Amino acid sequence: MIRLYPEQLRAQLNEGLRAAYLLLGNDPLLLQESQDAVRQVAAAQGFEEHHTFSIDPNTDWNAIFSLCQAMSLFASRQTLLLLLPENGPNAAINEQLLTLTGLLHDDLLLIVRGNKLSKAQENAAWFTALANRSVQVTCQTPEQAQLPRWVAARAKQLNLELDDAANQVLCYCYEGNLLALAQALERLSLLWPDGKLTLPRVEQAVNDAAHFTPFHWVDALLMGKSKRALHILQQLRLEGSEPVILLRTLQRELLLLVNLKRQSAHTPLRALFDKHRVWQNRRGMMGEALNRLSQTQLRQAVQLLTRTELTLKQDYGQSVWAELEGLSLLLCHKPLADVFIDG
Amino acid sequence: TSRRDWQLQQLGITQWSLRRPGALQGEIA
Amino acid sequence: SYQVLARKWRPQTFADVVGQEHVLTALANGLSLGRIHHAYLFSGTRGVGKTSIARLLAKGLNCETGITATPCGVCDNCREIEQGRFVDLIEIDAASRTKVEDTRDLLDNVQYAPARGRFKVYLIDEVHMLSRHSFNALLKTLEEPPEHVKFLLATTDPQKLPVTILSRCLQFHLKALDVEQIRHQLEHILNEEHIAHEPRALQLLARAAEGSLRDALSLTDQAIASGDGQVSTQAVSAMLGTLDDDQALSLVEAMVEANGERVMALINEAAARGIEWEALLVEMLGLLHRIAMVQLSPAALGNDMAAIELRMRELARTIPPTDIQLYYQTLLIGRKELPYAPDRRMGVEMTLLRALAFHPRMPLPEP
Amino acid sequence: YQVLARKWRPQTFADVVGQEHVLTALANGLSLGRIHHAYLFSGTRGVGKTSIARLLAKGLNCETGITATPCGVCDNCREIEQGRFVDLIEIDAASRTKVEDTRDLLDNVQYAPARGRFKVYLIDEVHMLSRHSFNALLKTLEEPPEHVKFLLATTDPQKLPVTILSRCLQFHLKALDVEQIRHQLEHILNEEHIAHEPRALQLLARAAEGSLRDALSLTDQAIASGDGQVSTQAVSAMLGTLDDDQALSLVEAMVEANGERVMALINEAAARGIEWEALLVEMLGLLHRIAMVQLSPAALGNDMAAIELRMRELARTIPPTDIQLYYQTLLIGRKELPYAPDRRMGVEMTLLRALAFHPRMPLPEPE
Amino acid sequence: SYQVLARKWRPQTFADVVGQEHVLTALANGLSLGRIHHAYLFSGTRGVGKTSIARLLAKGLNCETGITATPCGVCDNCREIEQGRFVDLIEIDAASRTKVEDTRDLLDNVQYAPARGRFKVYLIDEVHMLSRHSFNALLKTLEEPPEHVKFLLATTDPQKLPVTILSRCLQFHLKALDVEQIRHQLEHILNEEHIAHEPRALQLLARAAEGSLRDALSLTDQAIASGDGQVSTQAVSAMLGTLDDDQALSLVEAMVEANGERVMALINEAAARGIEWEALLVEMLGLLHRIAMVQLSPAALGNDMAAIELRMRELARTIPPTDIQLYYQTLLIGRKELPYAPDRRMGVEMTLLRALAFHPVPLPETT
Amino acid sequence: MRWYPWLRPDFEKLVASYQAGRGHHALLIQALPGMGDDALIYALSRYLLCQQPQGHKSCGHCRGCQLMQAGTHPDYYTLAPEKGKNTLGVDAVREVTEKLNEHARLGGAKVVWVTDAALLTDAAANALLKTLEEPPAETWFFLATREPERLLATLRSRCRLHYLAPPPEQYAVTWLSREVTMSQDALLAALRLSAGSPGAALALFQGDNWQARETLCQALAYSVPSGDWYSLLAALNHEQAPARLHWLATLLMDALKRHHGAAQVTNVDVPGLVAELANHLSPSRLQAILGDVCHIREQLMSVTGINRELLITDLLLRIEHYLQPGVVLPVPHL
Ligand SMILES: Nc1ncnc2c1ncn2[C@@H]1O[C@H](COP(=O)(O)OP(=O)(O)O)[C@@H](O)[C@H]1O
Ligand SMILES: Nc1ncnc2c1ncn2[C@@H]1O[C@H](COP(=O)(O)OP(=O)(O)O)[C@@H](O)[C@H]1O
Ligand SMILES: Nc1ncnc2c1ncn2[C@@H]1O[C@H](COP(=O)(O)OP(=O)(O)O)[C@@H](O)[C@H]1O
Ligand code: ALF
Ligand code: ALF
Ligand code: ALF
Ligand SMILES: [Mg+2]
Ligand SMILES: [Mg+2]
Ligand SMILES: [Mg+2]
Ligand SMILES: [Zn+2]
Ligand SMILES: [Zn+2]
Ligand SMILES: [Zn+2]
Ligand SMILES: [Zn+2]
Repeated sequence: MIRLYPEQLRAQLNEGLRAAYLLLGNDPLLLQESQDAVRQVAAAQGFEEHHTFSIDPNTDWNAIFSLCQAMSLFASRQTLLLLLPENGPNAAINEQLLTLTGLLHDDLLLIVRGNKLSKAQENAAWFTALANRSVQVTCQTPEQAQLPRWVAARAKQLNLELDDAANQVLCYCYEGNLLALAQALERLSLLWPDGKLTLPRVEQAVNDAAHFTPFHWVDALLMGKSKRALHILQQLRLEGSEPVILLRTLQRELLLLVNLKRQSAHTPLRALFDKHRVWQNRRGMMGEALNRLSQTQLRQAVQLLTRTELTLKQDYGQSVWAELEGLSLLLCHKPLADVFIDG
Repeated sequence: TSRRDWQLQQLGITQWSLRRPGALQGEIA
Repeated sequence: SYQVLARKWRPQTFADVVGQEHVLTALANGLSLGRIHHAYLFSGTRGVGKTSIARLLAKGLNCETGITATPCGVCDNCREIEQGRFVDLIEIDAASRTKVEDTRDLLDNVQYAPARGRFKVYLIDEVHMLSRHSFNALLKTLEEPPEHVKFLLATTDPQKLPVTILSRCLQFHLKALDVEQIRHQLEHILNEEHIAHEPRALQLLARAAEGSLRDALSLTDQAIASGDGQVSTQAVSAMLGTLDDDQALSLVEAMVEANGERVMALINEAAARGIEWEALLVEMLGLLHRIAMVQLSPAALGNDMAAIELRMRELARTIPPTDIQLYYQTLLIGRKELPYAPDRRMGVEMTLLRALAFHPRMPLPEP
Repeated sequence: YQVLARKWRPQTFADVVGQEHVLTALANGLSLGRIHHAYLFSGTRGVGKTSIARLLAKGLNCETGITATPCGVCDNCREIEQGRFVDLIEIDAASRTKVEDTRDLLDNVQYAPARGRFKVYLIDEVHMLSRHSFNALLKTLEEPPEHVKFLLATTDPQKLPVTILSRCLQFHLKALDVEQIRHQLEHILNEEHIAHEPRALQLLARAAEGSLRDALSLTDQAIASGDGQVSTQAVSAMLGTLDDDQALSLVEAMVEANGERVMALINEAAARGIEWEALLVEMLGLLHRIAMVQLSPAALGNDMAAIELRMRELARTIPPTDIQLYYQTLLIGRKELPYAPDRRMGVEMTLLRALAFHPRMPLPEPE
Repeated sequence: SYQVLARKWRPQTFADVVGQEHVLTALANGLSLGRIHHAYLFSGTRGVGKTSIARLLAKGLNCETGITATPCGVCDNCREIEQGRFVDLIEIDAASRTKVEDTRDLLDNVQYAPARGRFKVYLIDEVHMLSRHSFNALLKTLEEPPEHVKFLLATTDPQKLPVTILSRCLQFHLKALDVEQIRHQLEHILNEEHIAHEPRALQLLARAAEGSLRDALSLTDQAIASGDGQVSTQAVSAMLGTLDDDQALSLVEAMVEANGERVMALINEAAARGIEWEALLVEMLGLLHRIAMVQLSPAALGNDMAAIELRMRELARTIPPTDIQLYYQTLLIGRKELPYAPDRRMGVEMTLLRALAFHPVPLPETT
Repeated sequence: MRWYPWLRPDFEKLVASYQAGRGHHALLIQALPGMGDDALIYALSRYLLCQQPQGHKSCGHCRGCQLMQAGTHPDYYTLAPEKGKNTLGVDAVREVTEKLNEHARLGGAKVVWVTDAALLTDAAANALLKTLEEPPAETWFFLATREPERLLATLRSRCRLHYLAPPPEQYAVTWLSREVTMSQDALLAALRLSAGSPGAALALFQGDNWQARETLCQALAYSVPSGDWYSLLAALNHEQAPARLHWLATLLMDALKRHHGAAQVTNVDVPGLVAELANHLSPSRLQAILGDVCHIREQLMSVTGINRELLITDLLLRIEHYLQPGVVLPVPHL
C-alpha cells in the first residue's frame, strides 16, 4: 500500500497507474481534485468508460460484477468508481468487497472514495488483499496552524498577489471549508484581472462560512481565547448541532481537569499525564489550563454544567445556548456575577 | 439577625424593602 | 389596477439592480472574457434578488447580438424572456415538483439541442426541497453536462444540498441591502410613481425592512393603502406601532430607567395583542442575560441580534452590572412564582413593580 | 335555535366592532384600486379574522363592482352569506395539510372564475400546513394569475416561514376593549328582546378577556341558566365569583388586626358555602390592585367604582412593605393549600399566620 | 353477571344525580326553552359524574317522545343507549384515538344523516389527551357543524385544551361532593343493597372520599370484601388505620418540648404497631391548627376534645404563634414529599428531626 | 418467584371472594420489593384460568394448567417493559385493549397482569382508564406497585386496593437465620435496610452487594476524618447508585439519631462508624447532607438518560464545600 498525499499524487500518476486507488479523507475539495486528476490521467492513458456507483443497502452487486466481467464492443479498460458510506463498510459490505476484489481485473481500474476507516474497519480481508497492489492518498483537512501555508501556496499557483492581512482574513472567514475558500479565490481572481489583492478588495467580497467541531470549541476554551470560543459557539449553533454532544465532549475534559487539580498538590504533572495517558501534543496546553484556573473555579463550572444538563433533560428548555455561552465565558478568566450560577 | 426575620426566612416568605421611593407616583405614607 | 409595486418594479437590466456589486461585476467579467462555468448557485436571504439576477443572466446569455453583460432588451429572445415564455428557458419550481419522476423527465429532456438559442438554460428555484433520488439524478446529469446546457440554481438554505452537488457549481452569496440603498430605491420608486412622501417615513420603512427589499416594498404598499394614496410620517408610525412586536426590549429599557407610567402603557399595549405572558417574561430574562454577557465581553452579542444591536450595546455600556444582576434575580423569582399568582397579567405587573421600585432582603448567613 | 355567535356574524363593514385600522386600510385600498394579491390576518382567538376575510371577499366579487361598501343583496353577496358561492374556495388547512393536497390545489389555478370577477382562495389555520406545503406556495404567491387572490388567517404568525411573511400584506387584529364588548352585548340582547342588567353585562365583559365569541358563549350560558333572562345573581352564580364587598371587608379586617372579626366573617362565608380558592384569589387580586394604585393613581378602572373610594383609602395608609408582606403570605398560603388537611383549615391557618406576623399588631407572646 | 357497586349504581335519570344542581338546572332550562347548543364541555375533578351527565343529556336528546329534560328510560332509544349499542351515539376514547387520521375519518362522516335518531351525538371522553393537530382539525367543524350533529366533551384537565377550543364551547364546572351528600348516597345504596352498616363507618368513608363518589364506592366495596360482608366501624377503622388513640398528641408534645429520645421511642413503637404515616401527619396538622385557633380565642376549642382539652390549653399558653406556624409548615412540607422518600418511616423521621431543630408451605400453584 | 409462607393468609381471603363470584375486576396490590406479590398474583391467575379447580388449588392437569405450565396460554395477556427499556409504552396497552374485545378462545376468563404500575407512562395510564372502568365480561386485572400515591388519582380510584403487611421483625429474623448463615447484627441491619421486608435482605445477601456496602463503609470511614468526600466517587459510580445513596442516607440518619440520643438505629453492625460520623460533624451539616443525598437519589431515579457520573461528582463537591465555615446551608422549601 503506497501511502501519499494530494500534493504529490501527480508524480505517481506520471510514473504509472495501478490496479486500484483509495481516496480516504474528510475534506471534499481534496478528494474531488484527486479523483479528477486520476480520471484525467486514466482517460489520457486510454480509459473510456467511467462507471460510478454509490454504496447503499439497495445497491445491486450483480450488476457491478457483470460490468467487471463483461467486455464492451468498441471500448476497453473501463473504470469503476465507488462512493462508500460515511459510517464505512460493515461485515456484509466487507464480504461484497472481498468478492469484488476477487473478481478484480488488470484492465479494470478501481477508485474508492469515502471517510477514513477506523481500526476495526481498516483491518479487513479485502483491504489486506488490495494493500499489495494499491495506492492510498490521505486527504485530511489542514488545521489552523497549517492553513495559511496552504492558502499562500494555492494563491501562488493561481498567479495572485495575496497580502498577509488578506491571507489572515481568508483563513479566519473560511476556516474548515476549503471548497468555499477555493471558490472565493476564484471569484476574487475573476473580479480583478490584474490579480493584485489587497485587504479592502478581499474584505469587500468575503462572508462567514466557517465549519467547526465540538473539539475545536473545547480546545479554544482550554487555551483561553474568549472571542474564538464565542465565534465557534455561534457558528455551531447556526449549523444546528445538538447541545448534548457539546456537553458530553466538555464533560470528560472538565472532569479530567478537576481530578488533576485535586491530585496536583503533591505530584508532578508529568507523572499524572503518564498515568492518565494524556496525549503529548495536548500536554502543554492542558498544563496551561491547569495553571490558569483556581480550585474555586472548576467547581462553579461543574455546578453550571449540571444545572444546564438538568434544564435540558428535564424541563426541555430552549435557553441551553445562553447557559453554554455563560459557561464558556466562565472557563475563560472572567469574574461572572455568580447570580447566573444559582449556587 | 432578628428572630422574626429568621422565622420568615425559614417559612420561605421573602421580605421586600423599598429602594426607590421616588419611583412611586402617589400619596403613600 | 397599478399591478403590484414589488411585481411591477422587478429589475430588467444590470444597471437597475441595486447593491450586490461583487456578484454583478464577477458575472459581467466572466461573460465578457468567455469564462462561463457549467453551473451557478445563488444564495442569500429572502427578497435580495436571487431570482432577478438569475433571470438577468439567462437573458444576457442568449441575446441575439451575442454573449454580453448588457443585453439589448429589444431582440426577440430578450422580449420573450421578459414575458417569461421563451422556448429554451425552462424554469422549474422545484418546490411544487420534488418527486423523482419529474426531475427524471426534466433531465432526460436535456438530450435535445436548443431550438432557437445558443444555450438551453435550466433555472431551478428552491432547490433545497428536492428529494434524495432527485438529487442523485441531478448529480448524474450534472457530472458531464453538454456544452450547450447550463444550470442556474437559486436557494435560501444551501446547507441542505449535498456536498457533491455543491462542489460541481460556483456559489455566489448575496448580502443584505443595507438601509441607505433601500431608502434610495424607495425614493426612486415613489418619484417614478408620482406619490407624495416624507424623508422620515422612508427612513422608518427602510429601518423596518431589515435587509429585504421585497419587505420594504410590501410595507410601502401597505402604508400607501393606509395613508390614502400618500405616505406620511404619522400613518407609517401608526402602522409600525400596530405591527411592532418587540415589547420585551422596550419594557426592559423602561424598567431600567425607573419609569412607571411607561411600563403600564407598554403592558397595556402588550395585552392588546394576543401574547403569552410567560413567553414575554422568559424573553426579558434572555435579554437581561445577553446584556450581562455583553458587559462581561463585547463579543458576546452575535450577528443574529443585529436589529437591536445598538440599543442593547448602549444598555450594556450604561447600566452597572449590579442592577442587571438584581433585575435578573427578581425576574427569575417572578417567573418561579407566576403560576400561583391570581392572574398571569397581575403576576407580571407585580413582578415588574418589584423589579422597578423594590429590593429583596437576602438571607445573609447569620451563624 | 341557532346560536348567537353564528346568527350575529357581521355582514358589513358597519357591523364590525373595533378593528378601525384594518377596516380603514381595506376601504382605502378598495376605493383607490390598489389591490394586493395576498393578505394575512393575525390576532387572538375570536376577534373577527374570518369575518372580515369573508366581508372582503364579498366586497371584491359584488355585482355592482369593487367597492368598500358591498350592497349585501345581489346574488353573489347572498351566496357568500349562505356559504355556497362557487368562486370563494374556502380551505381548512388544519384538515388538509399534506403536500399532495397543495399540489392538487395549485394544479388548477389557471382556469378563469366560473361567475365572479375574482377567484378568492381563503385558507384557515395556515400554521398547520407542513413545511413542504409552505414551500410549494411561494411561486404562486409571488406571481399568481391576474384573476386570483389569496386570503390567509392564522392565530400565531410566528410559525410561518419569513419568506411567506414577506410576500403578503400583514394585518394584526387587537383584542377588543371591555366597553366595546359590553356595548355589543347590550345591542345584541336588545335586538333579541332579553331582559338584562348593567352589572351582568359588566361581569360578562370582564370575564370575556378580549374575545367577543367568548362573551357571546358566556351570554348564552347565562341566558340558559337564568331561564330566559340575564340577571346579576345568575351571572355571579355561573362565574362562581363572590362580590368584591366581602373580600374587601375581610382584607380590611386583616389589615387592622381584628382576629375575632376575621374569624366571624370566615364562619359567615363558610355558612354561605363559597369556594376557598376563589376567596384567596379575590384577596390576592385586591392586594395587587391596591399595590398598583399605590404605584399610580390611574391604575384603578371604573369596574371597582362601587368600592373605589374605600379602596383608595387603603392606598394612602398602608406602607408598601406591609402590602408586599401580605401579598407574599397569601401567595404562599395558596401555594400550600392542596396538601393541607382541609381547605377551611388551610385558609384559617393562612389567616392566622398573616395575623401572627402582623408588622404593627402581632399577637401577644407567652410569658 | 355480578358488577361492582361503582358501575351498577350509575344514575339513569336526572333525579338520581346528587348535587350539581346548577348544571342540571341549566340543562333543563336549555332543553325547555329550545336553546340547544352544539358544544358542551364538562370539566371538574374526578369521580363526580361528567360521563354520566353526558350520557343522560345524550339520552334526553335522542328520546322517542321528544327533546325532554326527563328521559323516559323505557323507550327503545333510551334502553339502547343504556346498553351502549345505540348506533347514533359515537363514544370516542380520546386517550386511545389521539392520531390525526382517526379524527379526520371521524369528521368526514359528519355530513351523513343519522341512522335512526334525530341527532348524531359524539361523546369524546378525556378530550385533553388528543394531539395538537387533532384539536386544530376539530376547530373548524366544531365552530359551525351541521344541524343534526352535537358534540359532547368530558375532561378533568381543561388547562390542556387550547384557548381556541374553549372559546367555542359551553363550559360546565362540576363541584366536589360534600361529605353529607356522599354519606347520604352511601347509606341509600347500602339500604337498597341490604347491607348492615353503622353511622360512624359511613362518616369515616365519606370523610376519606375526599369529595369523590367513585372513591367512596371503591372504599365501601373494599370494606365489604374485607369486612366479611358487613360494613362495621371496627373493620373500617382497621382498614383505614385511624389513629383513634392520642398518639398524635403525645408525639406533638414530645416534638414541642424537644426531647429526641421520647419522640424516637414513640415513632419506633408506632412502627412496631404498624400504623399509617399519612394519617399520623394529618392528625398532627389538625392538632396544630386547633392549638393555633384556640390561641386566637380560648373558646374556639371544640367540645369533642374535652378529654384532652387541658393539656392542649397548656400548649396554647407556652408556645408563641410563630412557633406553631413553623411546626405546621414543617409538617406540611414533610407530608408533601413523603412519597418521594426512600421509605415512609425514613421520611417521617427526617421531618421530625427537622422539626426538633426549632428551639430557643402449602404452595397452591407457584414456583 | 418463590412462595413465601407469610403470603398464605392474605391469599386465603382473596380467592374466597372469587369463589363467591363477587370479585373486583381490578385489584391493586401494594407491597414492598421482595414481598412476593408477584407470586400471589400468579397463584390467583392460575386459579382463575383452571377449568375445573378443586378447593383453592388448581388441578394442574387440565388444558389451562398445561398451557400455563408451557407458558403459551392464548389468554393471560402480560404487560411488561421491553428487555432493553425500563418503561411500558402506550402501544402495548392499546394492543391489549384491542385484543380484549373478542371472546375468550378457551371459553374461560381473560386475565391481564401489569408487571409494575409505576413504570407506566402518562399516555399508557390515561389510555388504560376506560378499559379498567368498564371491562368486558369475565375480565380480570392485576396491578402491583410499592407506592400507590405515585399513580394517577383517576387510575387509583378505579381499583380495589389490597395491602400486604410485612411480618413481625422476630419472625423475619428467624426465617433469615434459617435461610442464610450470618451474624445477628448483620441480619438485623439487612432487614432494617429493606424496610423490614424479608426476601429483599436475602437477595441483598445472595449478590455481591454486601461487599459493596463494606467497601463503601470503609471508604466513608477513611474519608470522614480527612474531609475529602471526593474519594467516595469510586464507591458510588455504578448502575446501582440509588441503593448506595440509600445506604449513605441511612448511615447519616443513624448518626444524627445517635447525636440526638436514641436506642434503636438502622446500622447495627457498624457502631464505630456511626459514632465517628456523629463526632466529626454537626447535626445541621448532617441534615443538609442527608437532604442533598435524598434529592440527588430522587433526581437520578426520576430523570431518564441523566449522566450519573457528573451528578455524583457535583454532589460530592457540594458536600465538601458545605463543611467550610461561613457557608449558607440549604433549607427545605415548597
Ligand atoms: N437588488 C434589487 N433591486 C431591486 N429590486 C429587488 C432587488 N432584490 C429584490 N428585489 C425585489 O424583490 C422581488 C424579487 O424577489 P427575489 O429577490 O428575486 O426573490 P429571492 O431573492 O428570495 O429568490 C422583486 O419584486 C424586486 O423588485
Ligand atoms: N369585530 C367584530 N365585530 C362583531 N363581531 C365579532 C367581531 N369579531 C368577532 N366577532 C364575533 O366572534 C364570533 C366568531 O368570530 P370568528 O369568525 O371565529 O373570528 P376568528 O376567525 O378570529 O376566530 C362571531 O360569532 C362574531 O360575531
Ligand atoms: N353525582 C353522582 N351521583 C351518583 N353517583 C355518581 C355521581 N357522580 C359519580 N357517581 C358514581 O361514580 C361512578 C363513575 O362516575 P364517572 O362517570 O366516572 O364520572 P367522571 O366521568 O366524572 O369520572 C358511577 O358509576 C357513579 O355511580
Ligand atoms: F423569491 Al425567494 F426566497 F423569496 F427565492
Ligand atoms: F376561527 Al378563529 F381565531 F377561532 F379565526
Ligand atoms: F371517568 Al372520570 F374523572 F370522568 F374518572
Ligand atoms: Mg425568488
Ligand atoms: Mg376563523
Ligand atoms: Mg368518566
Ligand atoms: Zn437581446
Ligand atoms: Zn352585492
Ligand atoms: Zn326514551
Ligand atoms: Zn387445571
